[PDB]
Amino acid sequence: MRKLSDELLIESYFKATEMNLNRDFIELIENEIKRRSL
Amino acid sequence: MRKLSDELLIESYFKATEMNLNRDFIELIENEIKRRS
Amino acid sequence: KLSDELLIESYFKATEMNLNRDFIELIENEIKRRSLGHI
Repeated sequence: MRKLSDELLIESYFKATEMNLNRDFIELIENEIKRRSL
Repeated sequence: MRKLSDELLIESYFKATEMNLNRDFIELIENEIKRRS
Repeated sequence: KLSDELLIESYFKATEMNLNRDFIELIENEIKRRSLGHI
């Protein structure tokens, strides 16, 4: 996930949530978004 | 649905069923999935 | 459209939920075509 473009990272966050994928997996995406922002 | 990529069909079915979309729209997706199998 | 990681998570979700077998075959077929058939 560190190698994803910002565009694909954010798109994956929305898609994961919309598809109701595993919540811990969704947390990993959130954590990558937070890492990039900090 | 015939020209949808398999990955857009996968995405569509999860989103449609999780979002409680029209059962007719879900049936269109379910029919195309079965057509492909 | 679906990242490798999203697709694999889709497989885990579909199998967990016991979704229709034709839907599981669709996901499996997309996994294989990406050379992730080793699951």
